[PDB]
Amino acid sequence: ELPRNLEVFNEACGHVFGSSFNREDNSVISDAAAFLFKMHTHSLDGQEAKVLRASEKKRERENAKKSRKAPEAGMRVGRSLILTSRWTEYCATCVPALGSKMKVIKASGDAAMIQMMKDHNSLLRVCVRIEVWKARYVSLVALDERIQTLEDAQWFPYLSGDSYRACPGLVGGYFAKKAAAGERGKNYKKLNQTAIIPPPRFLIIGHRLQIGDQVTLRELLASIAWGLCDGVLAECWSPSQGDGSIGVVVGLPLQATGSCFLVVASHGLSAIADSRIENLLEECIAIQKQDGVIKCKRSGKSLYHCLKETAG
Amino acid sequence: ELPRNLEVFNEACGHVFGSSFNREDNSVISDAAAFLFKMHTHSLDGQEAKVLRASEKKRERENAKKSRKAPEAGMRVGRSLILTSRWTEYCATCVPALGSKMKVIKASGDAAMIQMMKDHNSLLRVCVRIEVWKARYVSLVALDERIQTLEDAQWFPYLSGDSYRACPGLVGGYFAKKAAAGERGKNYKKLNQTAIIPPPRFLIIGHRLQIGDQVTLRELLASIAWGLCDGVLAECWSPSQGDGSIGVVVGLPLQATGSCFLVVASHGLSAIADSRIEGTNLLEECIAIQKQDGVIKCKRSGKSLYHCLKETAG
Amino acid sequence: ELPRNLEVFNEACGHVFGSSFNREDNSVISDAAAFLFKMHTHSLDGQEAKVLRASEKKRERENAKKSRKAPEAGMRVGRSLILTSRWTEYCATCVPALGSKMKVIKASGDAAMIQMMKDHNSLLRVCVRIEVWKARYVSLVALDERIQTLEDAQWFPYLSGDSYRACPGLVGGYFAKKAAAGERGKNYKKLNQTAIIPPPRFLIIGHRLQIGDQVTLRELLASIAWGLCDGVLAECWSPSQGDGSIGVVVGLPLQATCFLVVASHGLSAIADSRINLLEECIAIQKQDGVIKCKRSGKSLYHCLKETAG
Amino acid sequence: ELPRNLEVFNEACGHVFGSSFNREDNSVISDAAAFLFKMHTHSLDGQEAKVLRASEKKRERENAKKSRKAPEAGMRVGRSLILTSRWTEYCATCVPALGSKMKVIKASGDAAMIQMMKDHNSLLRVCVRIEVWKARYVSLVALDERIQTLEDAQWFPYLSGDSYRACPGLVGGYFAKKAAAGERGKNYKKLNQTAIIPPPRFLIIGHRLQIGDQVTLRELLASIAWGLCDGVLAECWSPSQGDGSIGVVVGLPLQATSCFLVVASHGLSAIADSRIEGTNLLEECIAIQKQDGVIKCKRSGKSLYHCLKETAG
Amino acid sequence: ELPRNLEVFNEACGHVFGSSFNREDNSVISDAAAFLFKMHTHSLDGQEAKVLRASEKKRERENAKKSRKAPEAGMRVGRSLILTSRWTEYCATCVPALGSKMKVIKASGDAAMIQMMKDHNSLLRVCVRIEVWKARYVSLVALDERIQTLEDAQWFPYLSGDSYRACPGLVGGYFAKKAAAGERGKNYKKLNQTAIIPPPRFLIIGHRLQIGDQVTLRELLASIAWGLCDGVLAECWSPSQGDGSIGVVVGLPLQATGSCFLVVASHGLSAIADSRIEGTGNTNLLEECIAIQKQDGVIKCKRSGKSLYHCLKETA
Amino acid sequence: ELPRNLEVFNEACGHVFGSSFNREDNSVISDAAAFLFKMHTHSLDGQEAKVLRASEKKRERENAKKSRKAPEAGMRVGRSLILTSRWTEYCATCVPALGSKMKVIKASGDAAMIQMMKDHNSLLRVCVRIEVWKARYVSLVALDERIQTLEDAQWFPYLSGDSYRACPGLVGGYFAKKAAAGERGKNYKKLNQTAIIPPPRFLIIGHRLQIGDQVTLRELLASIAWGLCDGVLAECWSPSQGDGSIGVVVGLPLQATGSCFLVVASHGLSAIADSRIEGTGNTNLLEECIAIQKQDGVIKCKRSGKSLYHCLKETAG
RNA sequence: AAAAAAAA
RNA sequence: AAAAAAA
RNA sequence: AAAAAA
RNA sequence: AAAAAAAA
RNA sequence: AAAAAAA
RNA sequence: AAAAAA
Repeated sequence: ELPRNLEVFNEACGHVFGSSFNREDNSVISDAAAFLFKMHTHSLDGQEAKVLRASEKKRERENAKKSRKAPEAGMRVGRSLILTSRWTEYCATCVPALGSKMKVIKASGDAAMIQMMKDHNSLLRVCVRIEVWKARYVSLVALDERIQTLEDAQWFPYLSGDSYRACPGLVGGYFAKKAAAGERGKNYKKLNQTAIIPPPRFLIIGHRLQIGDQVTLRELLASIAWGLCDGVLAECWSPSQGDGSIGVVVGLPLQATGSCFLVVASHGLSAIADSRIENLLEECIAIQKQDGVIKCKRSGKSLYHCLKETAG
Repeated sequence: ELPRNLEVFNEACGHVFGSSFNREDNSVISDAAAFLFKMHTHSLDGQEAKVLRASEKKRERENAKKSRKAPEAGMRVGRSLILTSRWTEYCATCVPALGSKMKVIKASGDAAMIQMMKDHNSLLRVCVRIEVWKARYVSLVALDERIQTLEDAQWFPYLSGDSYRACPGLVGGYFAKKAAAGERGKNYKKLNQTAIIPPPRFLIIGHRLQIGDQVTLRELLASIAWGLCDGVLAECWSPSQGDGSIGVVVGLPLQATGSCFLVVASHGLSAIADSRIEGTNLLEECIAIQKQDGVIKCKRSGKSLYHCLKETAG
Repeated sequence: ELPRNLEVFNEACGHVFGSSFNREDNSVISDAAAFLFKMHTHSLDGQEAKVLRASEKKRERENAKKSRKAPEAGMRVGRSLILTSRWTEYCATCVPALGSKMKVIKASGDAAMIQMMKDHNSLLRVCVRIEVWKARYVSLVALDERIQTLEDAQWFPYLSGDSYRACPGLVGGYFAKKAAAGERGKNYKKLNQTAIIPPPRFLIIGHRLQIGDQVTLRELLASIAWGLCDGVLAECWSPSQGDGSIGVVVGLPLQATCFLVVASHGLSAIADSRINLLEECIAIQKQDGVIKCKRSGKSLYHCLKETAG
Repeated sequence: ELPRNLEVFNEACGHVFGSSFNREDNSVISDAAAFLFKMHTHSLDGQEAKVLRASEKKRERENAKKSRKAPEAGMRVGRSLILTSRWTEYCATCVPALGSKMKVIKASGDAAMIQMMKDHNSLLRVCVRIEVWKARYVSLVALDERIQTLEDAQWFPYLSGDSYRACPGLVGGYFAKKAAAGERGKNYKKLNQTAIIPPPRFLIIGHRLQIGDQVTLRELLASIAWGLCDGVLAECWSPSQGDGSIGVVVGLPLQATSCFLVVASHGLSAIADSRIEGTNLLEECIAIQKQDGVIKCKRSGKSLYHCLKETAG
Repeated sequence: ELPRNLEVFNEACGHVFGSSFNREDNSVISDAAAFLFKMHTHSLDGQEAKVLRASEKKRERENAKKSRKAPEAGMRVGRSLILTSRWTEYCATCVPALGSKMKVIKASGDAAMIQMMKDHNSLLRVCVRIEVWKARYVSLVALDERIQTLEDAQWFPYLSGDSYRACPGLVGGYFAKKAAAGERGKNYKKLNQTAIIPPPRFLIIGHRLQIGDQVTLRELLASIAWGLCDGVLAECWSPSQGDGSIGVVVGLPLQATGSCFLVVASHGLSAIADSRIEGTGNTNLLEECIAIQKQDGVIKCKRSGKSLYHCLKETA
Repeated sequence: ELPRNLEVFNEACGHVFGSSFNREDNSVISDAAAFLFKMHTHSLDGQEAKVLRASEKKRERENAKKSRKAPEAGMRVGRSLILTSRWTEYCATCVPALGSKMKVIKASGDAAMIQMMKDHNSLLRVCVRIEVWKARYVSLVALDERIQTLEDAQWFPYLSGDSYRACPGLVGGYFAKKAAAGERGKNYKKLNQTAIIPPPRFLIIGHRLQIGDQVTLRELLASIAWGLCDGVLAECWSPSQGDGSIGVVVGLPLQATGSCFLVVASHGLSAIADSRIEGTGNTNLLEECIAIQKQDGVIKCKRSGKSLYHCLKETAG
């Protein structure tokens, strides 16, 4: 009785990869989601060409991609995924045609086309959620070449335009910089670099990440934070008997998705730019435990650096 | 014996919502006020299209709105409001035609048309006041996405153009920023983010917020402030016996709006940013609360009302 | 008896308001000056539309004003100013046509038209001076919502562009800000925010403000300063016998532009040798002589508010 | 008895002002020097228009000056200076023609013309020195609106380009700023902002300012400093018996116009000042050389202008 | 059994330098590598002229270079290298024609030309690795004139345009400054001033720099650092018995590339622009350490604070 | 016996000045060198004007110079230098024509002209070395008004464009400021303010400065430093027996050039902008030392913390 | 502290 | 409190 | 000291 | 930590 | 590690 | 003083 959102993704994965798609390995699920996302975005070889307003270089690249041979059944996409003959039929029948707009489909009134468009949008959202989680997981041990300063580190992950479009609440990069550094409409969403995302093996089955489920330290760290978040977050994971690279979640930080500490001048008071700093290493984070909420002092070192130092 | 301003609002609400309109619920009154504001602004489906100078996208949107089916009797507007069959008549007779200007109505000399225009203006003012109070109430627990820095929070609330037009002194957002960041005429009003707006249940009956009236903490906080104001304002409320989410107002802050203590440099004298400060612990600042006995100075807390509510939630 | 400017203003006000113009009330004089400035600036209804380079939004307003009926005889102006039946003739005769420029009139060579343009310019200057004085007077007991910081106060008063053009040195506002920001030439005049302006009842008569004149505190303060100026300027006033309402002037401020100590002979420089701001003093020139009065450190408006409480 | 410069100045002023020229009033001498500078600079009405490379706006003013009638005999100059009927003859005879250059005169070989040009140059130098002294004297009790920051005060006084040309090392202003910012050759001179300049009544006589001279406090301060200088320099004066108005000079400041920098070299660190290394500014001292000897007087930390203002209040 | 990359370089060096190319001297290998780099980039006299968009001065220089007599067999290039007569044939057959782009070669489908272009590009990469190592080795005792402040010292090595084209990750200078001070594509590589480059006598045989091989202190320091890096890196070397200017590598620094000390704000915490300096107020920079990978394991060694250039000078 | 440069310089000076040219007086050699540098740059009267891209005022100046009669035979130069009647022949022969460029001469292929141009370039280098040495010697007892702050003293000496073209590594001033500010190619040379330049009586002879040479304090200091350089360098001298005016050199400072104290960040460390000042907070510069190399060895001598001009002023009082 | 490039 | 008046 | 010279 | 709209 | 690509 | 002139 899973939601249609995850049912669509499971059906797509089964149809495109057959039995080679393991629903337990996070790398396998992430690779499958990435391939499905690039298929639904008309980015694979032999797919439609993006030549609406393409420049000379972009036009030539799109022409080469369209002319390039499309993937064939038996091709290796990743490390444990093999395409099936049904992938072509799934692409032809499920992937909406390039440039399709939901308004036109709704006006046409075709129930099948509307359902296909809705499923495509849901699949894009799920794929980009998984891809953001995988970007966090990757950055935990191998940062990007662009991240040099806090001005750069404020916009992670550096995903492509389609990734920003699908889940602009979570995605960042260049397009999030463009949006934030510009006019903001009523439907403008803020970049939640630390919004919770269950691990893909949990996501594709709809499980809600919670206390008491078996996961790895890297899994939880790439779930609730990313490479450059503070190291205190590691306290949300506890190794089990014998460790073995598998433990259990002991809590989840509060105030994860949002934050605000401004106090405007009012009734003769003075405005405060930050209630906290109004000691820096003495800051604490609230963790929700089975017993209740507790305060844990920060460590002052990034999760990336802390993991590097604790590697050995 | 209510003023015509509130009488018009009550009559319109009754006509448009039958008995489904509850006058004791703040949320229901806010929903009714918003619906009336959008109806009188020609924003509902099937109403006149705003195509005087609309751009391509705006022209298309207005045409679609005009072609869209208008609301029908029995439609659910919110959670506890149901439109009546009489609503169409009120929309046809009490809503001024699109583009109507009070100057032309007054020149015509039609008493009925002049009265209709005045009633429409008063209804717009009341609805915008209710809208501002509701925005304050919502912001108490859910801050706006666009509020990231003090620069952004200085223009709260972010309401539409009609909202600023009706009550420029209470409405912020883009239009208040445009007005302040530009030429200011004699008839220029300064945004009062802390203007005391009684809860809609009190506003629609003419009751003036004061000491000794039963309200909720969120109600008082929204009426006298919004989410990002300092938490010391919570001192203005006091729970009654048994709490029960209902208490009583024990005071109202002073200096809610307005004087200037600047001293410009002249005749060799140096400029002074503040006459009082002349002579940087910001947490030692105090607010003047007008209690039943008298004015009392209460130290500031340093945490905004939103953060204080979040921390004290549980 | 009177210079050309004051005589022209007196003639204009007498012609336009008849006997309803009181020559001893500052408020009435200010209202008459404002109305005359509006008439001479083509700001009244039924006058020529300003369309030379106006934007369509401005052209709409200009056409609306042109189509609107002109003021009728007997119309109430301000409080106690009533238009005479002959105001239209004065408007048609003494008001140069829209767009008139002194160069074109001089090229024409008509002495009468040149004198008319000179009278128009003098009337504009006098009316703008009266407007500046009235703005100072209003600011004394009415804070400007626009002025919220020292930067805002630096450009007081905020008058129309015509006011700046007539009196660039006495009018601040947006156009003074633009002139200061933009390129500066010989004709650039800095905003003299504290230039002494005699009260309207004195300005029209040609009596320069001095010591001993029987003036009210508020009008004197408006003459020498405005609301946000330091309260110590109140020392320039003294109540007359029996208090009442009108006092006497005992002195005037000595405007000045410095406690610097330049580095020399190995000595380091000093930005301000006295450095407390409250220890500052102002030189008030009285009949006996100049005396240094310690600054009150409080705004003049707030001093007036406290003394009236 | 007198050098060529002072004799030339005395002759010129006597010829131009007759007996109305007082030889013991600093203000009168300053006004006469200013008028002579204007005359020899062709700055008076009816003199040659400066059009060599003038802009049309400047050519308009030059033409207006040329057309304007020249000053008449008996005209009141300053306060107590009256032009003589023979001033026109002196202006025609002793003022070199506009554009005159020493190279051309030397090429001509006329000894009289060479002497005339030399006297003109000396008169210009003397007049500009007197003008600088008068500017210092005025700044003592009259603040300049232009000066608002130490950068502005770094170029006091603000005199004309002719003044800078006559005495580049004593005149500041726009042209001194141009020279400092611009190229600096072997001929470049720095602005000696506090150079000792004897009062005009002494300068024309040739009496070098020294200890014991009966001078007024204001005029002495102008001689050794100007308005914005520190008040400690007032120690260089002493009221005479019975106070009155004229006192005596007891000493003179030292270092009125060295460098203690030590640049980095051979792995050492640069030093901004050898003395300071080891910082309260008010602790500084100035070496006043007196008749008995040099004494270090603690700085007052206050402006000379405001010291006079407070002692006058 | 060397990779194609190093086999191409060995073949080219042999063909162009006969027996005079000694494969055990770092100076000789570096000189031959620079000569081959300037031959394959068409910079020698008598080669094609770079006149696609050349300015007047550049056009004149290229015309003069083209007109200038080309080197002749037996010419001395360096100190211990002499050209052979075959060099003309090699330059004629192996050097891709001026302006030749890999895309056109691949499109033409000619296997020989594709292999030639691949060989030329791999040779450029090897020669530029050699050139960067030589720049480090030189800069241990004779700093560049352009290096004055950390802003200037941050873009070492200052190598020409083709040097940056071949190896963006290691080569710096004007083009690295340009690339970093501009838009950063996805295929953007960060300048790794302390990337580990084996000495050329090791690079042209595939040996990987590790613990327990004999090198010279300057060799090790210019392999893993340069003149203005901190002096503590000398701890990676240990002299052998009798010194003799030949010792051994006793470690290699950790965290050579990819060091990031930021901590972004999150979950109600304040962002930190640098983990180290923040602390509480104790800004002792001389108390920091570097992690060295010894045979036993990782150890932390306190920094010395004096650049390698200055330390080598003082200990000379 | 002597390299090409010094031989050329001696030959040219002997030709121009006859026997009035003293070979052992530094001031005389410096004056003759300055005059020769003026002659070979076409800066003397009666020589070709520089009008290639000259501004109108520059064109007028050059035309006035050209119209001005050239110096006559026997004309005095400096103090004890007198021109010979053969100076015109040398000026006409050995002075390359204005605008001469080595590339054109090489294209001509004339060995005589090529050698003439090479000798001219070497003469310019020697004359500019002597010019910089004399500028230092002047700054030891006569401070410059143009130098007021360390930013101003950072560009000493202020010499004309030719003095920069001939010796970029020693000659500072406006052109060095321009070169440092502008683009820096591979040929860029940094202003070695305290390079070692043997005195003219030694430079023309070619005897490199070393320990044991009999030299006066002032000329030694102008050799290894200038007026505003720290006084500790005076330790490189010692009065000879019986005091007198000439002593001996006991050593020379080390780190004369190429001093860099930066330490870039690396391997997780924090960058430094200067090794010296960092320490722990104590910025006492008076505790710094300079390494003076002597015959016995290198000794670290504590800095005096006072300018050489000031040290010489005090020792002379 | 060798040669070849090469004016505000 | 009366008057005026959109991305 | 002298010689240049908005 | 939902429905609507929508590239260098 | 594979791909693309000068003042 | 006079002349310019959102």
